[PDB]
Amino acid sequence: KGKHVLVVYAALSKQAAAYRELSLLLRRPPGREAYPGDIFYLHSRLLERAAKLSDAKGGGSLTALPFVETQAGDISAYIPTNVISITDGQIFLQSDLFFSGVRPAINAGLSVSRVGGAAQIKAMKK
Amino acid sequence: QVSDVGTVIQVGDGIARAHGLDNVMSGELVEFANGVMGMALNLEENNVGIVILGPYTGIKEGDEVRRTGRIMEVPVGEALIGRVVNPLGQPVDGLGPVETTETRPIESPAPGVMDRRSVHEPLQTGIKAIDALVPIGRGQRELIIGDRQTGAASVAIDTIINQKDQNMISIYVAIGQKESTVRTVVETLRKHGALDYTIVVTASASQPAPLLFLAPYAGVAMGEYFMYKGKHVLVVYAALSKQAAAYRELSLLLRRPPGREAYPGDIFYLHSRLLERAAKLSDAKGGGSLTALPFVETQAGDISAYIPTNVISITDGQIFLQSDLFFSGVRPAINAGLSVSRVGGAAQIKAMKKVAGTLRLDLAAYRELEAFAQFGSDLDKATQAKLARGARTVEVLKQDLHQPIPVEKQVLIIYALTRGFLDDIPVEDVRRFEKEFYLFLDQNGQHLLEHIRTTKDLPNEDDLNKAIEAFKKTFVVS
Amino acid sequence: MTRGRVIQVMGPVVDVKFENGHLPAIYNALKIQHKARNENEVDIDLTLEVALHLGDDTVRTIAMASTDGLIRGMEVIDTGAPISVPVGEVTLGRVFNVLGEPIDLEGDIPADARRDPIHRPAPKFEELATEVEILETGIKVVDLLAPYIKGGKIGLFGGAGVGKTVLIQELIHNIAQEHGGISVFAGVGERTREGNDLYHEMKDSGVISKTAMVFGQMNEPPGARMRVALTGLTMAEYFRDEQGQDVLLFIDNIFRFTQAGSEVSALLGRMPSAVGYQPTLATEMGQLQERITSTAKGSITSIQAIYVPADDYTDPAPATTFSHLDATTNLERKLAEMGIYPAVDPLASTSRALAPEIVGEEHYQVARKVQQTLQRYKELQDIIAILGMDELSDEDKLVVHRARRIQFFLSQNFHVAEQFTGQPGSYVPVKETVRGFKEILEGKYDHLPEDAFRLVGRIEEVVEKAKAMG
Amino acid sequence: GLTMAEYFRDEQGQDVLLFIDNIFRFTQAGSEVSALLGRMPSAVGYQPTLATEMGQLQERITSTAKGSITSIQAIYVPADDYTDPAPATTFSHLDATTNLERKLAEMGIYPAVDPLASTSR
Amino acid sequence: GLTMAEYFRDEQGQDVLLFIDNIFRFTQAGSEVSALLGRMPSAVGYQPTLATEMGQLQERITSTAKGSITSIQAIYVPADDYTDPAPATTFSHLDATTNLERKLAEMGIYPAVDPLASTSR
Amino acid sequence: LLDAKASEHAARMTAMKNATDNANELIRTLTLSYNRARQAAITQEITEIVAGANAL
Repeated sequence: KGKHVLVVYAALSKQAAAYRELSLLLRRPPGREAYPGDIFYLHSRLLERAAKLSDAKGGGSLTALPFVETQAGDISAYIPTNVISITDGQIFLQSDLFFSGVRPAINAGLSVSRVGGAAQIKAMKK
Repeated sequence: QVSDVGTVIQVGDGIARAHGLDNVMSGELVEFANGVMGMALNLEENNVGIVILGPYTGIKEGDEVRRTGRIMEVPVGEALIGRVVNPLGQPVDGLGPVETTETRPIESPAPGVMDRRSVHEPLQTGIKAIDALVPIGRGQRELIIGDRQTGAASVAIDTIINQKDQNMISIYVAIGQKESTVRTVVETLRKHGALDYTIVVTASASQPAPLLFLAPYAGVAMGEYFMYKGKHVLVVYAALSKQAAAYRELSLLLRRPPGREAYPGDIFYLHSRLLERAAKLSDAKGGGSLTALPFVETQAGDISAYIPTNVISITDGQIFLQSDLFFSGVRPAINAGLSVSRVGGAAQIKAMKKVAGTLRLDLAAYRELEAFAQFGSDLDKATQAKLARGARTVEVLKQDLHQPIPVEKQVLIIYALTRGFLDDIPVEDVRRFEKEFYLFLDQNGQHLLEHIRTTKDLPNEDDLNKAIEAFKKTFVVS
Repeated sequence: MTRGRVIQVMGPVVDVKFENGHLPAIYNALKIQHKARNENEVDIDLTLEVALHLGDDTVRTIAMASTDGLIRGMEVIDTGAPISVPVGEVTLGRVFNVLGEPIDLEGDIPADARRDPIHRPAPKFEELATEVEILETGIKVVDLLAPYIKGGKIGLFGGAGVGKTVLIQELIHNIAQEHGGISVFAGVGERTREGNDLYHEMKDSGVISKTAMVFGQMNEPPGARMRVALTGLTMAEYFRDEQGQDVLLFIDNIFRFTQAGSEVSALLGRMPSAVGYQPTLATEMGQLQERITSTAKGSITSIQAIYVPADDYTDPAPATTFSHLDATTNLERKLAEMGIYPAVDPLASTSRALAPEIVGEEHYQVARKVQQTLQRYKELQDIIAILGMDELSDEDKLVVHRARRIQFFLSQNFHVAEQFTGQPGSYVPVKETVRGFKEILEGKYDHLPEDAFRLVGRIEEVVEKAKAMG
Repeated sequence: GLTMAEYFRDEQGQDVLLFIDNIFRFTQAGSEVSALLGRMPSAVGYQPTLATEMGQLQERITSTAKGSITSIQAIYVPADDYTDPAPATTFSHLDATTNLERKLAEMGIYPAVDPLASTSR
Repeated sequence: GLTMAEYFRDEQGQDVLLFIDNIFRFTQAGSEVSALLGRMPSAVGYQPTLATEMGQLQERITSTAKGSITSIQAIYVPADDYTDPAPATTFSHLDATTNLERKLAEMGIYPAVDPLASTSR
Repeated sequence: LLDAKASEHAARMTAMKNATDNANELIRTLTLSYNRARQAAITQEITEIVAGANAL
């Protein structure tokens, strides 16, 4: 219709777990870590609808901020790899600094916004 | 309508499928045409999955299958003492048949949670290390886990022999052991004179899988008779791992769905059902007890496997045996660092309780400083004292084979070591010192021995110190 | 009609056939009562629960006991509803198996008693409480460092011989005494003799007069070892709803519940999930935990013991459990060896309630100060054990003094330990304990000997005891 | 895309550059469709016919007597597991390797290509 | 081979030796044949009947009253993994162990048997 | 001489402390990788077994 929307999925990890359970119940063969091979398509089909339309189409927009739950801060896992491949960039939170009560570490080492930078206004860019 | 007869359809690998037998019950006993026994496991809509209990090469498709109507049962009685019997109840040692006049089903409910009483009596194994550090009380199910060639059967045989004087009746169950080893074990037991109060149940590796699967249950069912008559029983299994392997093979052959490591779904149920029948009955039931000492073998000390994990979770504690220590020469090479016994504390007499703690802390302190011994730069007053004490304690804890030590002499030597009286004897003569001390105590320590025997309490400390001082004076250093 | 007959027996899994159009719904219970018609039969009494519909008017069920002696052709009676369990005050002071039949020798429940289904939909969105509350337990360490939330789940780590049973008894007794709320214990997959000893201990201590126990032994089939937790929960739900009072629910082991679930799923024949667990592990855990909530007129708070397999915190079962926990308390051998009770770890233990928006800024600041002081003391201990207190500066000596005082003050006497000591115990309110800890932090009572902080509780008892020895 | 380029190779007789975006997605889609087709899986659940599918693709990109076609193919490995069957198969058909480096890019060089890890047959 | 030896054990009544080059190949052959026979797989693809058939082979190698058969069975497990089911199963029957060492061989001693690694029951 | 000896002991202090810290840091990552490897091995074995069973 032409407005701007923000959508925040909560646990794509638990959604993937639910889909894995459904697949294994439907008697389909699993893959790596018992995940069926369709998981990447399942995530991409969902996330790919988040895009900024042209001015001709209506000038709308839709931004998404999905979360992922990791174990022991391991990015190597299958679902983190899939989502990090699909997404434009990631914001990592460090568990150790959460003990000191700080807002959890926005670890600038791994955090990156490839699409961003053009979005910041010049005032904050300076 | 065929009701008690049926015909074979398929044969192979000890598994037979029969057609008919509509009035059979799951777990029943079935007799073939040539006399081979069989038990029916699976009851499908048109075929009855039968498991063969003998040499199955003689069964052709089309054989007649008969019914017996008896749930699986084993002979039991007082006549079985001093015989070697396969799980089915037949003697394999000649010497005529048995005279068992009563039988009981191999599958019985375990005693209820309202019929049990807290364990409060000691089980004297006669091994100084375990008796002092990881005690076992009657009614406790304790697991002895170790790698191959680590004296597991040695410990089993010593603790079987050591029960000669007490009221215990011991049953040894051999699963998957070589017939040669079983024969030698029987011979050494006979030579030591333990065969007058023990029963041996054997299932060699050459026997079909169901016999291996049934051996532990036959042993426990044999023991429960003396349970409920009011005596005390001790039972030992060697290979719960091999029994699990046999059951897995049977389930896989019968086309049952697999799980972890191809094991069927109910392997934990099997092991728990086997082991939970070992408890200490309340006084209303007669006061019997049955303690179990299963053995589990791990390859290169991998306790992370499915079967060892399950047995560890089921049982009441572990006794660890170390391949490296056994190779070094330490006998029995008990890894007291990792062994635990939750029942312990209440399972020891007061005389041993008053002395065990100090020795335990001494071993705990020494164990962490074994790397300090390479250099004399050690702080002498504390660290070198700990090293000397630990070496002396370890040397005391070493022991030979097939020589159980009475508890009074055990506590005597432990007290002498704990009270620092051995800091002077060279560490390379402690074994000779110990043997000579036992001889001297047999010579004139009979009063202290009698007091300990009749009161479970330490003797008078002054007299004990006087006697040990006299022996120390009369000893000669080499 | 209700009559149905057996057609297939495979170990613990049994199959039934009914007349078409009269099949029981899922999760129902089937009763089998048979008399030995002759000597080639055995009397059987067995209860099954319906799991799957295989079509052709057949049903796939699982057993709750031994299946030996079953014959293809026995009549099967359908109850028409899931397993029913007696509820009410009659359950208190009794021990039940999974089916609601008493295990002890006190007698059978009369048949007219109200019974409730095991399986039940979780409470709707509307009935939930709109805000968070703090459960005041009266044990200084927990209500200071790791508070318990009304309606939340609490994890409890620790091995044997650490006082876990003593802590359980003290929690039950304090909750009963100060809130009029009953408690329920559910021994999922316990060792039989350990359960018997726990029962004897509770009966001797007299706590059992206001509790109800459900025991599922390790020798039971996976069906019972799965349903014991649910029957305990449905025992507690009656008190939450009808009585409108706060209740405590314990679970002896939840990892064993998950393991039993995996075994029953493997028996059913579904393909295993990641590490061989059932595919439905997440939803089964959800259907269990989601009924432990806090509503507008009651609450259920759960204390669950967790055993980690192979000491791996990323294993699927520990991960799934930790996805639900609100707090964690750890019991330590070292604190056990020192004369400190309840020997709970003051550093490893943590909570979600430790936030100024919940407990208050003053409580939060006192807790943080205590945490950092204890951490600093732990850091200095290693160097001090080899160097002596001489090298310690004046400020660090003061820190060590205050840290020793605090660590000793964390201990408490128990109403339970009266039978062995004679101390009448104590129930320390949150406000009193935080005020006392802040004052001890301020250094006001630094001149007293450390042993005056041993087993008192309230801050007044400290000075009274110190005066007692003078 | 390949059959669009082959016409220009075999008719205009001119050298053609073909860029394929990510070749791993090709075998991933093959794996996803094989299970629905009904063939049993492979080592890591991939389709059985992975090798022959990749061969049928790559073997049409060759130089002939009257023109040539060369491809630049980007590579992506799941979980950075260089022993996975898809990377293991695709690495057999390569002739050259070029590596880009953020260090050189940020230093300011603008071919952004590492001169040390770039090998070639 | 075993039934060749048994005749001399029982009728001649004399001690008889017996060498088996590689029992790993024997259990591998059993594993290979089982799958085509149609039985379900086991832990690492072996047959379910592994333990029973190995025991049936080994238990005829004993010592009776009037004779004896002693065996010297060589073992070489590729990849050097002693936790594999076949080596684990066969190690339950061994009564000794001997280690030949190229270190002593190049030092210049025969039969170059390791004096430390070698064990015995 | 005495200054040199004291400085030597201080240097050994610092070097060995750093060595122990690095050893522990390596240990934690090694254990993490070990756990991941064990989980992957068991899951792959289970998948292989179940696929082999279903193939018939």
